[PDB]
Amino acid sequence: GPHMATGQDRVVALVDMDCFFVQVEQRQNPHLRNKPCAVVQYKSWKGGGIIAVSYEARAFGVTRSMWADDAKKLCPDLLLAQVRESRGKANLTKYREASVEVMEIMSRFAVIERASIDEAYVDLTSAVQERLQKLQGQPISADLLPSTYIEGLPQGPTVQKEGMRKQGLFQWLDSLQIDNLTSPDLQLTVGAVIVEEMRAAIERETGFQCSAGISHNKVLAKLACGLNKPNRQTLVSHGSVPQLFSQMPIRKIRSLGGKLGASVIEILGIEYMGELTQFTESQLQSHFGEKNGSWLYAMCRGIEHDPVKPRQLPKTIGCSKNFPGKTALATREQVQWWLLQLAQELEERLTKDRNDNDRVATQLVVSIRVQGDKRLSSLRRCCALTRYDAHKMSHDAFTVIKNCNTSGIQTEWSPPLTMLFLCATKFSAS
DNA sequence: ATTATGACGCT
DNA sequence: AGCGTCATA
Ligand SMILES: [Ca+2]
Ligand SMILES: [Mn+2]
Ligand SMILES: [Mn+2]
Repeated sequence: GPHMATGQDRVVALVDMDCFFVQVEQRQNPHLRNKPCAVVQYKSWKGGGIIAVSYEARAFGVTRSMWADDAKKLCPDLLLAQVRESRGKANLTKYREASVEVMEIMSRFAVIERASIDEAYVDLTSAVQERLQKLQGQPISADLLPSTYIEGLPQGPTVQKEGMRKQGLFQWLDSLQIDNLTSPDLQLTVGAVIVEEMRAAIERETGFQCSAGISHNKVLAKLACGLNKPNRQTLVSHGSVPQLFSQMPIRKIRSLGGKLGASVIEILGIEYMGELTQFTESQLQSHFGEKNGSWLYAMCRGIEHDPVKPRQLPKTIGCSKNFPGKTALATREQVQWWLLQLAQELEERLTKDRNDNDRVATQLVVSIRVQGDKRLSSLRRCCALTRYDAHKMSHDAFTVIKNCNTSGIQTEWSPPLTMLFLCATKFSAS
């Protein structure tokens, strides 16, 4: 009891842009606003592949990974925006630059960890402490939380969605002990006040809407964020975890969506996160290893210690292209032309990176896939990256992979290449 | 014939 | 180092 940690020491938020590439395109083209619409890459093959979908289009059943031609069968009036093509490939620069807009605003409030192109974690523990001393034991008004859900409320002894949200928020605020500067629930609440402010700033200054989760760690904050999308934020308290987890499929928790989560389910014969509490730490470590076992033991109790890392910039800069089915690269000059295309985009992004961020990459990673291999990558080789020159990088890439060519004819490439990948890594200050 | 990424774990 | 896992638009 007295010595049992509860993982309530931090306030952590996760901010995730709603339908992000779609919002980037809707800001640019007002005709797409408030419409079923999606973002697609390429066209020729089945109308192109969908990579983002507006909430209006989701109502028709449109999803990511859908071919646009198939999406049009569900939603005939679906509007589409295409990813830019440069040097024969999709080019995601517009969305990377829009990401920077948002990340720079968030950084004004706190240290952030860039977790994807459209989301970052925030450690708000310090900011909350400051805001609490500004508040002077003064109660938090519902007006300060106009888009916040309190997960698990209302409960106990109106049929509209916004009405339910306010009911829950009222119950929460009615219970709050604002006289205690160290109450975790109060700290989360002030955290939510700050995230309302952050989200207002993002929308004001970019036009983009986002959702957010506020909790005591990254996993709960990420989970919370998704609970009420779009354009809303959700507070998941330590106390809300047993009920939340009692019906929460294991695969919904970050890092458990794949093989490990499948094994937790199969080996233990359970379905929900909460069911993990019935195993000892040693039992979990026996099945899933020392690190995963300890992580699972604490996580199913709502506790996790992974820090919000102070990193706003990506650690690698990469440029990849698939060559599916019949477009697979079967000649040396094909291979060399596409290495150059990739290397030219890589040089452009690397040079911009060096100017913006005062750093230089020092290692070039080259990866290919061969036709037939089920694995995404077949072969990965590194070499020195000593100069930002596309022709040098592409010549070097060819050198490190050219021995993969089984063909007795050096003119021909076999087995044909179905993927090329160039990645700059190992940055040093400059 | 989802594709284009990007972080981190294992040995 | 090279490979695998898991994640996001
Ligand atoms: Ca998003
Ligand atoms: Mn996201
Ligand atoms: Mn998504």
